[PDB]
Amino acid sequence: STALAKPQMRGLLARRLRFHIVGAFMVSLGFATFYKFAVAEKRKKAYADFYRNYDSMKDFEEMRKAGIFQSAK
Amino acid sequence: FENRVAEKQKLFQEDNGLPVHLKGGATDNILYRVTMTLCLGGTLYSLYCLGWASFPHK
Amino acid sequence: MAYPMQLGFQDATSPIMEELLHFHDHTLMIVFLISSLVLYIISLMLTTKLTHTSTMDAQEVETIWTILPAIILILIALPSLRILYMMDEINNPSLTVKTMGHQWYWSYEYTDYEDLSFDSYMIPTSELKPGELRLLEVDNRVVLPMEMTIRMLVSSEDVLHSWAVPSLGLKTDAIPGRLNQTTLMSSRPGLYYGQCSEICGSNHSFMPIVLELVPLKYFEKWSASML
Amino acid sequence: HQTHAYHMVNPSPWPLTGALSALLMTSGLTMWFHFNSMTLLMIGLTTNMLTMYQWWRDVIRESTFQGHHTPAVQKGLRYGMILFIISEVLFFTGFFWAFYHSSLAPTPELGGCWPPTGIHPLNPLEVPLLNTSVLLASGVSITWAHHSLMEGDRKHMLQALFITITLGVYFTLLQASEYYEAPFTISDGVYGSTFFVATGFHGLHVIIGSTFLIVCFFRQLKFHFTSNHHFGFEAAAWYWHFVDVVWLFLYVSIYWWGS
Amino acid sequence: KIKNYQTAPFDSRFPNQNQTRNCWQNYLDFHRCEKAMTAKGGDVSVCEWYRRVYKSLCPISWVSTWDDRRAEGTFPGKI
Amino acid sequence: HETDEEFDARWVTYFNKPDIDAWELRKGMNTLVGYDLVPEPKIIDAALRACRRLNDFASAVRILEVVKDKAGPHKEIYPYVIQELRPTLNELGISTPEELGLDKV
Amino acid sequence: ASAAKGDHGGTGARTWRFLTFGLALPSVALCTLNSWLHSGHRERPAFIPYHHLRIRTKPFSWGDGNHTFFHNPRVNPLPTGYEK
Amino acid sequence: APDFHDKYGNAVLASGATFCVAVWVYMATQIGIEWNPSPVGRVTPKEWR
Amino acid sequence: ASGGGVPTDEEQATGLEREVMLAARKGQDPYNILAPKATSGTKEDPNLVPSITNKRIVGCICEEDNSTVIWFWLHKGEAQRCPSCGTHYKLVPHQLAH
Amino acid sequence: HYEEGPGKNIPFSVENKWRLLAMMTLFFGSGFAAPFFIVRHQLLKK
Amino acid sequence: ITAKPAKTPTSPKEQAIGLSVTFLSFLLPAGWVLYHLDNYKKS
Amino acid sequence: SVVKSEDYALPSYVDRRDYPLPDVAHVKNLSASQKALKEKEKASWSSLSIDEKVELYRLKFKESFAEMNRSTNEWKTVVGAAMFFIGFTALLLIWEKHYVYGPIPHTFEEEWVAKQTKRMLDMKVAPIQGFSAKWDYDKNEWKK
Amino acid sequence: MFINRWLFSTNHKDIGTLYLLFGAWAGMVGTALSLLIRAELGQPGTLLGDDQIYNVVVTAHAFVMIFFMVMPIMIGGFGNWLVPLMIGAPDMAFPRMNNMSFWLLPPSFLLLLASSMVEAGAGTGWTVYPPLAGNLAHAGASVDLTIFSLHLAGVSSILGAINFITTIINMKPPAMSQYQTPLFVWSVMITAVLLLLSLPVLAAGITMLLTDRNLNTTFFDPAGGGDPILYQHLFWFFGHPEVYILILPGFGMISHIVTYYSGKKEPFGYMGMVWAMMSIGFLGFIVWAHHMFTVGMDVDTRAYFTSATMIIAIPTGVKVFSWLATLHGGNIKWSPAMMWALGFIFLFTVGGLTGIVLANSSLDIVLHDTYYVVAHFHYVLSMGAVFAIMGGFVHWFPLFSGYTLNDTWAKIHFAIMFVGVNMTFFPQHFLGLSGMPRRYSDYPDAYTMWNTISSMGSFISLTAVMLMVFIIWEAFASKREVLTVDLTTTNLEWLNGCPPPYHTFEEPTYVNLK
Ligand SMILES: CCCCCCCCCCCCCCCCCC(=O)OCC(COC(=O)CCCCCCCCCCCCCCCCC)OC(=O)CCCCCCCCCCCCCCCCC
Ligand code: HEA
Ligand SMILES: CCCCC/C=C\C/C=C\C/C=C\C/C=C/CCCC(=O)O[C@H](COC(=O)CCCCCCCCCCCCCCCCC)COP(=O)(O)OCCN
Ligand SMILES: CCCCCCCCCCO[C@@H]1O[C@H](CO)[C@@H](O[C@H]2O[C@H](CO)[C@@H](O)[C@H](O)[C@H]2O)[C@H](O)[C@H]1O
Ligand code: CUA
Ligand SMILES: [Cu+2]
Ligand SMILES: [Mg+2]
Ligand code: NA
Ligand code: NA
Ligand SMILES: [Zn+2]
Repeated sequence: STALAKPQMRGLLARRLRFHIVGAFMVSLGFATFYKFAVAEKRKKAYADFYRNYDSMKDFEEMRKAGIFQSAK
Repeated sequence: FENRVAEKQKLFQEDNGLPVHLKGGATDNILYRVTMTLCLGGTLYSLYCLGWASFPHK
Repeated sequence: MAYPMQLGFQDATSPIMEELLHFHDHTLMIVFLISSLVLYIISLMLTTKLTHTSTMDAQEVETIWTILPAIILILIALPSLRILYMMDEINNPSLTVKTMGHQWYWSYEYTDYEDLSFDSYMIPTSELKPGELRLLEVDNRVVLPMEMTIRMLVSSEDVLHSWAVPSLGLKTDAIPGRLNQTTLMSSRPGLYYGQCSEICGSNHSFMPIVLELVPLKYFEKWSASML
Repeated sequence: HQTHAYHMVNPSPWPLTGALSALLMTSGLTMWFHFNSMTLLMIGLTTNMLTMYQWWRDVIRESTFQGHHTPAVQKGLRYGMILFIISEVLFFTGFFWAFYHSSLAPTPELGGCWPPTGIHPLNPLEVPLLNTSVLLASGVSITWAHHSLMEGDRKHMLQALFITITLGVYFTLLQASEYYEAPFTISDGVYGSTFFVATGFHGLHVIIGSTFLIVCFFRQLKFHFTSNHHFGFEAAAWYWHFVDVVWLFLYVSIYWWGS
Repeated sequence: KIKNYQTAPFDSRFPNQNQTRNCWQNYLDFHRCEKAMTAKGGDVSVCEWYRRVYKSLCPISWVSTWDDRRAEGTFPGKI
Repeated sequence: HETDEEFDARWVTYFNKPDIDAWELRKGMNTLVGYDLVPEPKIIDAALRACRRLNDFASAVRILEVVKDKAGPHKEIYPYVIQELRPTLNELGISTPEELGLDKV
Repeated sequence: ASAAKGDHGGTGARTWRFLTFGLALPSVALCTLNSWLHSGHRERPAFIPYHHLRIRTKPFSWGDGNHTFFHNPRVNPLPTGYEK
Repeated sequence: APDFHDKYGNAVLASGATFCVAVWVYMATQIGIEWNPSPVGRVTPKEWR
Repeated sequence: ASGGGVPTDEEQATGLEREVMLAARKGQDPYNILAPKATSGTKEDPNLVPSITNKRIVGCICEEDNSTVIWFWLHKGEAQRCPSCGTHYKLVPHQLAH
Repeated sequence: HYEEGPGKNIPFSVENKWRLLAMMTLFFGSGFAAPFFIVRHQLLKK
Repeated sequence: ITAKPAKTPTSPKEQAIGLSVTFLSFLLPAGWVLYHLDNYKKS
Repeated sequence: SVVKSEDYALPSYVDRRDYPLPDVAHVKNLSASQKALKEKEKASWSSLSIDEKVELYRLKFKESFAEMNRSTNEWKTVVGAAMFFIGFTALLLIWEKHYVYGPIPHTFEEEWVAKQTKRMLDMKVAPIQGFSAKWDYDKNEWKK
Repeated sequence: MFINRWLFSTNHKDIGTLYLLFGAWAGMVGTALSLLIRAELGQPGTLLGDDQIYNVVVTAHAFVMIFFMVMPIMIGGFGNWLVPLMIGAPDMAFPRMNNMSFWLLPPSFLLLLASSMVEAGAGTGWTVYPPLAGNLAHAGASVDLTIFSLHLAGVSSILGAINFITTIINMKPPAMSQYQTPLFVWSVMITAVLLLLSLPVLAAGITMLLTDRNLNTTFFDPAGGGDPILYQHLFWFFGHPEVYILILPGFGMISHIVTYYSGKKEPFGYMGMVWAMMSIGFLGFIVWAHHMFTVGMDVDTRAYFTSATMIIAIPTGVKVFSWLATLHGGNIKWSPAMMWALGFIFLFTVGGLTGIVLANSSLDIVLHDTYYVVAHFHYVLSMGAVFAIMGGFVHWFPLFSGYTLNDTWAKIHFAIMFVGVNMTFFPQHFLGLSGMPRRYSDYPDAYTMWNTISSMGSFISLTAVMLMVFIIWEAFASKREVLTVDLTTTNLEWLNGCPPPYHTFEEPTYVNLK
């Protein structure tokens, strides 16, 4: 029947707090990274990809031929 | 003029259980009833006016 | 225009509206993070039997949670104010158009050269042509040259209205006695829709705005034909 | 039996008759503006005056006659009066804001100028200046009244307070005559609007303050005030100084700068 | 003809969103100039730029109202 | 800003006061469980002996319960504290809450 | 500023009465003189039916609906001009 | 001695959940509500002019 | 210049105002206008809490500038202790006025 | 003096729970119904 | 908080009655108006 | 035992894990046997039997820590009842749809929507991400 | 005796009770108006076929919920019951003036109802902007009745503010400083100062609207040289402080509820909480023109109002984190009041953060007058002010009445309400980002799905409201009388029993100076 070792007995709440605040911070930076990938930069690239070869006269001629305008038939 | 405050102190401190707004005597009750009769009657009249004004009149 | 089940902003039609989309992305990330952190900290405070109920000293931690939010506000304000001033910066329009709000329709005036003006009314639902949009189409669209800087001047001849086009980032109140200026520049041809944005009475919901953005030479001939 | 110094008031009907009088006055104004009848309004004004009379009568009963105004209760009434005056200051601040908004940025309909085209303002050196000296003087004489009362001098208290009221009345008469003689009216655009609504509310406050001073005058004649306890007189003096200061701002802003 | 007019240029006297006074000033200026040139016999054509600017900027209904009041004797600005 | 050892020793001294009264016993225990710690065995020992000087068996049992409670999910703390208290429990004849059936819902 | 006189060794009723009769009421009497001197009616100006004046968006709730509350026929024209 | 929740809890949860799901599914799908979802991937575009 | 005719409080104050005024002149505080000054608060030197009945609520500001006040009923009988700081209070019921 | 204690410091009686149910029903129900009847009134005017 | 047992216990049946009456006091008058809306319009 | 309302101003008994030693004993009045138990308690506790120790504890305290901290089935009742009332709410919505709402506008008919969808694609509504971006103009179909 | 007690009251508890009953009745009116709103919008097309009536319903909904529901319950109801008890005072400073503050509200409410019954109602929006609210676009008595309703409610609250300020400054125990008063008392004092300063400016502006409508003034009429935008400044100079008035007593109650059910003797960081409410109150007077970013305002003005508005997040965040810190380490009691308070902390934070989005005037151009604003402020009002009200009502109901609620029914009620308000208002963010205007009776077809979900959510909250009435009935029907209350040593208002006697603190508390 060996004895039981002495465990930590003090500051258990404060230790739990510290551990999980640090964990919260790490998740926050993980989310900010993911969001910059899946949302922010995705949007910047969609707008940049769209306009890079965009031909506004060709867009107009397609709309005009579809019949959408009052001023252009 | 002479200072008659002591007489009024005696009257309004008389141990007769009356509230301050009636403790001057029977004139208080009359003036109270006049006020509350105008208020309640005027309030009923205003309800009638609401009734009239709630519908169109040609 | 908006499309069914849309979650965010209409696609940007002007470079300023594009700026606003990126600034909203930035700000919304911060909003999500802070609200997530609060929800999480709540759950963390509520999920232990460990207790500590004696008096807690506050001074240390109040520095953190004053200074960190102040920093975050500055990280919002700086791009915010840059967009604000960029919008305000001097543009040199090629064209000025006025719009007057009325109960309940818009009139438009193009008087740089000729006296061109007309009224713009919602198409009633029972008169929509097939495929047209309920509450959004008008009889006479605001035809405008695309890829050009336009000055819009906005007023009213009766109550307040407000002249809005979400995909261009535009909303300018229409106030009688006052002449409010805003600028408009479409990167693209097309049709761009908005709706009266200050309650003006019983047909507030039903005086929409439709811009028709076309090449300059089309705009010129349209103008000539509307005299 | 209580062992604090505060005043537990007897159950009173006047809160209710005052609330109803407010319904009858607002209802009455609606009826007057839109249904060509002054009946409700006359009843509400009547019940309002009756309510004020009996309510403040009872406060006099409670204090002079029954002794409920300990120092703690008096201290509370001082705060209450100060706070009330602050709220009246902010109310006038809204009309001064309206005045400066219109006059600092005169629209094209006015001619783009202040005073508007077609407005001929009163000369601020004539009756408006006299009005100013009248209220300023009344501020001197009511301070004399206050020191006389604290020094126990009944006759000079009454003389000074009577001079103060007389000046208040003189101001009201002068203002009524100025109103009649003015070549512009309340319907003369925003100049007439700001002029008459701001000075008109001020005039109403002069009438209210003069009435209050007159109440103190008759309480003094009946020996209610002691040389150390006379809060009704102090409150009427603070209110009177407020009315004076608002006049000075009106005089500088609307009559002088705005002319 | 020191122009080739497209629209009214930016005017540093009126740089903000409320353009009411820009409209009003150019209306006044045009009619003031036209009065001076019509007196001393001259040519109103020197007034043309003010005319173009206020026509570009000003709501039709304002011009129309201001024109009526000048004819009626009730225009409150100074010309 | 005192050390662990200074904290513990203040509390030992508190409960060891020979003429400690019942009010002081409760005040001490009710204050102590507000801190972010499970009290050292030497502190519990002094409180249990104070219970004994106050002829209060029931509060000695309740003290053992609150030790267990203050550990929360740290299931190893209470069995260690009882281990360290076994000679005192035996000496004073204090039965644990478990030996009394008082750990059953 | 200190006005241009002098006293504070004793504040009191006598001083404030002194101010009331020696400064305040004389000032009123002077301003009364000045006013009841520049009185006497001035010319009324030509009537011009300016649209920013004599506003009528709703009839007044008294009289014929067209007269202001303190209407003075001598100096207040109606929207149609001075009365007879 | 078992309280209300010991005796009826399981049944309240099960029947409440079952009723909730069934009636909202019915309301959502069976009575003609027009939800107007996205046409993307669902609508075949048709000539309009 | 000068004259009389204005009553004094000594002449004309009545009711509760007069009671407070007359008690203050005797250095007494029957209507609790003043804050009491604490004793050392030991068992031997407890704070003495006057009352016109057999219990009174005490608020204990245990340490200078605590924002939290500790409230409890003090009952006639043996001194009681603040449940936060332990300092002692004893009720002293009395008389008819305070 | 006035009655004190539970059920006595309120302007309505709680002595009978069914009479109370009726009163509460009239009280809250009248407030909730009023906007529906005001709308009805405005629709019936024209 | 602790409290005495109910002086006038409200059984499950009685609660069902109180709950039913309460819900009906809200639903019936508004339901009557809304159901007749078509009859109000067109007046 | 019996707590009375007119005792509100006196120290009271409570079971709270964070106030382990309440201000009074759970049981104040003692029978003849209970009095002798309390006398026995002044001698060595090793001579108390287990039942006597439990009786002592239950004189001092009402519930043990384990009793007072016990979890309950109340969540099942709360969650299930809330679902029931949310379910009842759908009944109200079925009623409203059946008796209050008329037909919605003709623009929601399938053929209208198909034509309006083509027109939105023709005017390239939201061509960067939102709508037309999701249409393949070369294959004439929704992007897969 | 009945009339003496209940019509002629001079007692702060009975008057608080009158306010709670009045606010509860108003809550029914405001809820029914909100359901009519969401019924009109719950499918595309028209339900009422009368958009002037729709506009009247929107307008009245707001006035009712703000002036007749939130302010009377929080300030008149909880403030009158609790403030004198929490400082050991025997009543309010002006106990008879207190009664007139109450009795001005039934006439105020009557005037509002009158406005909706005569002519075609006031279909103006609760902002009552001219010229729409003027005598040409809203001819007849309805708008003037609305103005007079506001005048009476304004006088009620100004006299109440004077009463609360005087009471809280002058009637504490002589040893208690202002920094020894509970946070709810601080929250009421600060709210009362904001009321005292802001309501007179509203009164000034709506009086000018009254004279423009009836005495031929032209403050807001360009034809006479006036300006509609002036009305907007005067209105919002009051209306922004007004939203801080609506939430501050809520913050006060939340601080007490979170402290209590965490088993704490005090809130974390007390002087920080005082500082935060005072800072909020002060900043709340210098930000009003963020309600006017589209009216045509110079750019530097926009930049200033953007920056000043955002600074309010700093003291507000100190309160949120301090509530979390009060929970930290607590012996958490999962009472229904605690659930309301925890929902408050989270949903108020969501709403405050979308406020910070709107503070950016560049983004606000596109969000202004859209459902994004509606979503924002129903998170701080219908999940902030209302959750604080429900929390305080559940927590203090046994104090006021002497009877307990059934906790299980109260948890069910919270659960249903939480689902309902979030289903109602969360999709409105989508509607706003995608451009749907507010104050609309119908919408372009693309917006149908979120409007449908939002209207279904409003029926779930109705079910919760009905259940709340039953819950109150069940408490009074069963009569479980309170016996014991924990933590009375730090919650003085409970220490005279449940309910306390008519007169409390007839003998004041004893507090030493040491
Ligand atoms: C936050 C309050 C509670 C809300 C609970 C009720 C609602 C449940 C929310 C349960 C989840 C809540 C988290 C937010 C959902 C955002 C959905 C989104 O995709 O939003 C996108 C943006 C616009 O972005 C774009 O332009 C790009 C769109 C890309 C779409 C790609 C395809 C998407 C597939 C379809 C998704 C359908 C989503 C339908 C959504 C249907 C909703 C009914 O919209 C917006 O900004 C909306 C503005 C909201 C401002 C307040 C934010 C505070 C949220 C608090 C969260 C705390 C942690 C969770 C908190 C966990 C819950 C306690
Ligand atoms: C209870 C009422 C209430 C409250 C408290 C608030 C709080 C705020 N509101 Fe809101 N608001 C309204 C009720 C309220 N609002 C109403 C009714 C309207 C519409 C009026 C109408 O037009 O009818 C409105 C409209 C409104 C507008 C005008 C939008 C428009 O019409 O275009 C704006 C703009 O700036 C605004 C901003 C804010 C901000 C910044 C706060 C701030 O006080 C919020 C601060 C709180 C937080 C930020 C959350 C907690 C903080 C943290 C967790 C710290 C960390 C955070 C950061 C670093 C950001 N509000
Ligand atoms: C020294 C004299 C003082 C003035 C006394 C005049 C009668 C006042 C009666 C009560 C007035 C109380 C409020 C005062 C408000 C001022 C508006 C009027 C000031 C005034 O008297 O202006 C007169 C117009 O009166 C008019 O229209 C109408 C006259 C009044 C009609 C009734 C106005 C009622 C308006 C009530 C609004 C009250 C809102 C208060 C809310 C308080 C906060 C809750 C000016 O006369 P004129 O002929 O236009 O020009 C003179 C040219 N010869
Ligand atoms: C926004 C809040 C409202 C939420 C939804 C209200 C839902 C439940 C309302 C039920 O109320 C009743 O519904 C009945 C129909 O089911 C109506 O009977 C009406 O219709 C009946 C069925 O045809 C006839 O028998 C009756 O004569 C006729 O008046 C009845 O008047 C109305 O009280
Ligand atoms: Cu025009 Cu809204
Ligand atoms: Cu704001
Ligand atoms: Mg707007
Ligand atoms: Na004095
Ligand atoms: Na609709
Ligand atoms: Zn202490």
